[PDB]
Amino acid sequence: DRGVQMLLTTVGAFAAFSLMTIAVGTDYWLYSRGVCKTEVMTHSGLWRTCCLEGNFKGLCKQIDHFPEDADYEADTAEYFLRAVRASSIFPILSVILLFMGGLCIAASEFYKTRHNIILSAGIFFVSAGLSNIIGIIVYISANAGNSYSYGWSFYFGALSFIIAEMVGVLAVHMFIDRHKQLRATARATD
Amino acid sequence: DRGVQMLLTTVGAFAAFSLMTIAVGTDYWLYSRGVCKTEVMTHSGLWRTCCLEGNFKGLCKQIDHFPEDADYEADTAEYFLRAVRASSIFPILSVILLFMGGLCIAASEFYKTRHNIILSAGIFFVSAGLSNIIGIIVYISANAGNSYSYGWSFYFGALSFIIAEMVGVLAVHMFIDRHKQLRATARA
Amino acid sequence: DRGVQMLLTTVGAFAAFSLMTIAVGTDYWLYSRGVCKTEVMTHSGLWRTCCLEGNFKGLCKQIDHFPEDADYEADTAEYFLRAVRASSIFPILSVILLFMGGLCIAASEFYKTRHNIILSAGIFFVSAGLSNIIGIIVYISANAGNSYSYGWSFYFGALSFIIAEMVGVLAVHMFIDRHKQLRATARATD
Amino acid sequence: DRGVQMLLTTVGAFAAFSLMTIAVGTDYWLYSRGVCKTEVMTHSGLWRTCCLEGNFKGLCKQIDHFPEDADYEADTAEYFLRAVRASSIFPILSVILLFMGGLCIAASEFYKTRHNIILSAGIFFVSAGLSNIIGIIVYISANAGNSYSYGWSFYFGALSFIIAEMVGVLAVHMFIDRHKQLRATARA
Amino acid sequence: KPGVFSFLDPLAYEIWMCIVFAYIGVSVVLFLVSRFSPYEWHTSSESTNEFGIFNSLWFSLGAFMQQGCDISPRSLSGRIVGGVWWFFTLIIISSYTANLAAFLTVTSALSLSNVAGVFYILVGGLGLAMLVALIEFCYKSRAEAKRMK
Amino acid sequence: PQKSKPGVFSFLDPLAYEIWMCIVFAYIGVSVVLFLVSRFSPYEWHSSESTNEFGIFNSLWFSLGAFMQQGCDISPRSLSGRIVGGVWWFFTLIIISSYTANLAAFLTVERMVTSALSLSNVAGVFYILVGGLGLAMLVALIEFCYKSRAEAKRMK
Amino acid sequence: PQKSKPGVFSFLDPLAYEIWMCIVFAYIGVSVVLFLVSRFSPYEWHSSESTNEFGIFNSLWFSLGAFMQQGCDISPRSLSGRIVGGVWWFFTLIIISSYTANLAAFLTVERMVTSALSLSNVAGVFYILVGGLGLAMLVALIEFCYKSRAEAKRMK
Amino acid sequence: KPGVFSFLDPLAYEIWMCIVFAYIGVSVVLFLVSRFSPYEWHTSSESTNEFGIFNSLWFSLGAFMQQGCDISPRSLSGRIVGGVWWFFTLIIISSYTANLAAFLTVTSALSLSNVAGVFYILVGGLGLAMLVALIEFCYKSRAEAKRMK
Ligand SMILES: [Ca+2]
Ligand SMILES: [Ca+2]
Repeated sequence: DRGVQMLLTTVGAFAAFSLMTIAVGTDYWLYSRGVCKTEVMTHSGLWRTCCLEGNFKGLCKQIDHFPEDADYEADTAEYFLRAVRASSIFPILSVILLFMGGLCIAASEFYKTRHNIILSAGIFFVSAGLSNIIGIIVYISANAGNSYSYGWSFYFGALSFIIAEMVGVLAVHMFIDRHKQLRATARATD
Repeated sequence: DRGVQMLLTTVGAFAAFSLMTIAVGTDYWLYSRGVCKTEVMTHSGLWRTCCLEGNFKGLCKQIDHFPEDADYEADTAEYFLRAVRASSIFPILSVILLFMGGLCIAASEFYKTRHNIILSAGIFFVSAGLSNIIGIIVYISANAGNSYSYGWSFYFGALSFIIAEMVGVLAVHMFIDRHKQLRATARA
Repeated sequence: DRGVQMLLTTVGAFAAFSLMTIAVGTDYWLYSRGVCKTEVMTHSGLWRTCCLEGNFKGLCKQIDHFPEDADYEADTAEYFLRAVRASSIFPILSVILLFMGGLCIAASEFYKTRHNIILSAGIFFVSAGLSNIIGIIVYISANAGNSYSYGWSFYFGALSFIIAEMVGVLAVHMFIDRHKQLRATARATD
Repeated sequence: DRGVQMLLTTVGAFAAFSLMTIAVGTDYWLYSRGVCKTEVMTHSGLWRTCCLEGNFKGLCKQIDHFPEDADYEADTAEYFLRAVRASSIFPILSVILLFMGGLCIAASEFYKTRHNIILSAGIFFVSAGLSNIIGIIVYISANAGNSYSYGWSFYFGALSFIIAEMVGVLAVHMFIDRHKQLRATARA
Repeated sequence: KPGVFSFLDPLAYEIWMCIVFAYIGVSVVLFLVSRFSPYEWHTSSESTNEFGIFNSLWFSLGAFMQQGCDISPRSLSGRIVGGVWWFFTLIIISSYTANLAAFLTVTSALSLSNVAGVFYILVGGLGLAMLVALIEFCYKSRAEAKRMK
Repeated sequence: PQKSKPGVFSFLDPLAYEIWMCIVFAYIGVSVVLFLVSRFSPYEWHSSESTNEFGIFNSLWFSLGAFMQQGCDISPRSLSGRIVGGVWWFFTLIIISSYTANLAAFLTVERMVTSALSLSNVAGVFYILVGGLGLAMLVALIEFCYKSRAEAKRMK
Repeated sequence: PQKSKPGVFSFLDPLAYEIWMCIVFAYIGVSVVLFLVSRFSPYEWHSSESTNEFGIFNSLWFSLGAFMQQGCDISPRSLSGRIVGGVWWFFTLIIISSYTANLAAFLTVERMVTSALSLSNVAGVFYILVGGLGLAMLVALIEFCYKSRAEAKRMK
Repeated sequence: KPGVFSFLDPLAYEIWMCIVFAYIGVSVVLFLVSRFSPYEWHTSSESTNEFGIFNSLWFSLGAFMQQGCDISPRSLSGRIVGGVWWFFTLIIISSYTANLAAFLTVTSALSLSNVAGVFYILVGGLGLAMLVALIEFCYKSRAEAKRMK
């Protein structure tokens, strides 16, 4: 059953990486009233917001992550949240961790002798999911500062998190099975 | 004893089926204010409503499950609940499941070599109890949708639910003991 | 240690019976404002209330357990509570149960062969305490229908309940020890 | 190791004692509005209050633990709390218990055959921590009896409490291991 | 005018009746899914789990009362039943506590008259338990006496 | 217009939808991390059995029991497992305290588009409970059918 | 006159004194009845050990844990013991729900004779906790001293 | 303007600090009264109970969080500590819940911005636990490699 488990792990890792990359790249994260000129229904992602329908359909504008004026530096937590949202460091970190987990899976399939690599892969996947969670929260918090709705990029990210957790569990199970085989062989040889 | 357990299961199944049939057929579910022609004390059931006092005693009416309301802004959940209450599909399903459980009991009496019939009867009785619970909840929710009381048909239904759960427990125990006896015979 | 346990049980049973009898008999249950004629400070028991100080000091009047007028019957629970309080059936039942427990203890010390009697005694004591509890609640409920305080008869009853529970536990322990000895003797003889 | 445990216990006991003594002696417990002569920012401790800014910097006052209030309707509980806070008996008791625990540690170092001294030191350290907790609660409750902050003397006391609890845990473990060794030697 | 049983006021009577019915149904279904299958019995036969009808009723009562549990279901279906019962219990108990807090503030200390009914119920339950224990004891004593004959 | 009674799923009203989604994600992550820190180390194993009972299914069950304020027969024993358990317990305390503070008010809110709780206000939880009972019965029956078929195939 | 802050024992304010006394009496009675129905029968015994672990001390501990909504490692297994446990659980649920509904309001009431809770409002519970810790330490030390003296007397 | 950690608003900061101090003290005293006496050790020596310092801390944390307990104290002094800690926990948690309910109604659904801090704390705790497990694993691996040399 090792081959089936490894195929499932590889397919899930690739799917989660592709979903997270598409979610970061695309701009259909949120549907809300706004303006794309520097009010009309618009779709906004992590980097740009574009007007759909209207006289300015298809025009995209970079999102200003530091709204308001007078530069009220009364709270540092708000500035930290704005900087974290503007950088989008957590979704990108999740993408990087998914890529590293896939690379570790490939390296394990290549060497076929170092078990710890498998474990590392699993950690990455789990870590990626955790990062994903933080990003989601940050994004929603950034929307705190009219009915709105979430596009398919948000749910692509959520599905990426779920698949990353599943792949991490599968990788940990594979690691445990490899150590089971090692213990059985050691018992047989001793 | 196997014979005593069989007798108790059959008697309980018959009692629950009869109680459910009487409760569904009868129209003494609720006592409340209402009219019986075309605001006085009135007993109503699942289908009919009849005033028990006044100048129009006896002659009485079918329940208007879909009254001539404003008909505007009626949620789909409200219509679903109203249709479910009007059909009374859950009390009737409970009656049908109790009848099927009794039929399974009779078949197992005629087919003592087969043990899955006891399990089927137990599943039928438990499902009938669950359906009765759902029907009671639906009926009360539809009624609430100001002084009232519950008649003896509602309590007949509640007693039928309790007896059905008891008979399901007995049938499952019977299945367990039969399989235990089979295992003991094979092992020895 | 059997003799010490039996002496403790007998002394506790007698003390609880005496305390409950005194609490029922005496009329220093509650201190409150009122009148002892058919407002001054008065002390009332289960049966009679007497005025202390004032021009009518030492005059006692039977407590009227059915106050108000018009004989309203909208509630039967209130009439039940008033009848139970007027009868004082629960404190008297507790006294009777304590007497029965003491009698059972004496009978056990007499026969010295029938163990079940001991058990019965314990039950009585426990039962007595339960009855005591009910009586207390009823009494306080009867005071629902100006600062007030409870006299030493109320606390005599409370102490009687506590001692009754202790004596019941001791009697059950003695019963268990007697069956332990019986089992040990049966094992030795078999 | 026994020697490493000895060194850690002694160092922690000395650190906790020094932190408690410094906290009790110093007067940087609280920063709040107040006067320093006979309403400005002011740092106050257990005994003295001194304003850290203004025209009267440096020169400062003893805390009026029993202020000239109306003196009417003074509850006995309030007076008890005020007297306990004024004496600061619990921080001083914590200091004394820490010193006694250190003395017990030294005596056990000089009396290695006796094992109850380790237990005595552990009990002293745990009691000192409990006394420090009580003193902190008393101090805060008396203070509350509107903008303020806590200085480094309060945090010195809190750190002393934590270190004292840790050293008590270490001493109890030491006692347990010594008795384990005695049992192992006797058994073998 | 609140009565002796005024603590039941926050929930309607139909809610209490349906709570009892749901408790009975949940206990029955838990016992059924835990004990019916012969593949959880291994060689007087012994079950892998200990979820009989009485144990199932005890587990459901403990779960609803927010009290500790002696046993926990281990199978998939038993755990489904346990989780859905936990969800139901959380919702219902939270709603009851919120409505009771709303009721009690329509800062006066609660009186014994408002909670006398729960004391009556407790004492009646203690008496019933003592009676049941004594009945079982004297029945077993009679059986032993008949056996010794 | 006419007053709008709360929906069948009004028990989710006290928390926003984003909070519910984040709770689901946090539950999944906590269960996965608990299982990973409990079972990954080969030095926690002994043909060989783990010291702890915290598999993925058991981790999910423990997390669900902790969030439901119920508890189970197992509890983490390692340092990292206990860290996960304690942080999950703190999260559960905060979230459940926030959710259950005013549940009845959300259950009986009237909108245009004190009193006892009625059965209509809590019909959804009863429907979900009965559906869960039916689903569990179906799952048990399916497993029984599968095992019986496998045993019959083995026999012949 | 000046406002009167709640006393050091203001945590007992939500319930009347008679309720507290009746709670103590009910706790004692429940523990005694549980022990009696759990241990009186000679057919529940096996040199001989009882089937259950419900002695008088264990019964009191179980009742206290049930009332505190904490629980212990034991639970009644007999029918009568479980009846006692269930009725005590119902009593605990009702009484605790009544008591904890408005605890903060009773803790911060001002009398003549929203805001965060202050440490002054909850100083009494801290004092009682520290006193209980000291009492437990003293009891353990007394038991240790007694056992050491007995062992020394046995040795010589 | 509530912040990310607005869930700590119902209790003052001094209350939280004293709660932490009381938790530490209760755990230490429970361990002391459970393990100090040599008469609870019977013949690597094994204790009658399992209340070490780590187990005591776990028990106190579980008791305060209203969660299930793996172990319960059995001695007189340990049970005194446990009972007084249970009383403290009941009072403090009930007061926090009552004050939080008062705070939240100064019927609007709670927003994610009001409870983002608890999510941050949870994720940080998960990361810390994973780091601790990995550190212990690689330490044990290095020790085994050195042993095999
Ligand atoms: Ca619990
Ligand atoms: Ca509440």
